[PDB]
Amino acid sequence: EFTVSTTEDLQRYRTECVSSLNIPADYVEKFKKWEFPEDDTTMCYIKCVFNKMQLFDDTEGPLVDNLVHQLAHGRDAEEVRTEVLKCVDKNTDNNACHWAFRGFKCFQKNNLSLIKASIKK
Repeated sequence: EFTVSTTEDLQRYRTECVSSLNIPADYVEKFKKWEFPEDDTTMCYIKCVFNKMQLFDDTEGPLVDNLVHQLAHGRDAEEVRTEVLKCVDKNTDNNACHWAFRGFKCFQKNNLSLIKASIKK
């Protein structure tokens, strides 16, 4: 049961993660603008959202198949997969928040986005 997350899913997951992690209001407003400071509050927020999107498991780490489904946005699955796998590492400091964010950073660096406009004809 993997389905891709939309904008609406992300807004929901954001609300859930904000409240469950008691995110201060300064951060909330940044996260609504998709602005992510590299600090521990943000790293657990990102883990939390990825968990809910089924992109990240705290034990297994980044979930490649689901990430490929989410991040392809119509692109060649095989090519998106090889890029994703370059972003996948091990839980070196045993901190799943740090682990999720590291993946996030690599994705953004490689221009893989969770959400992308879709044109349909």
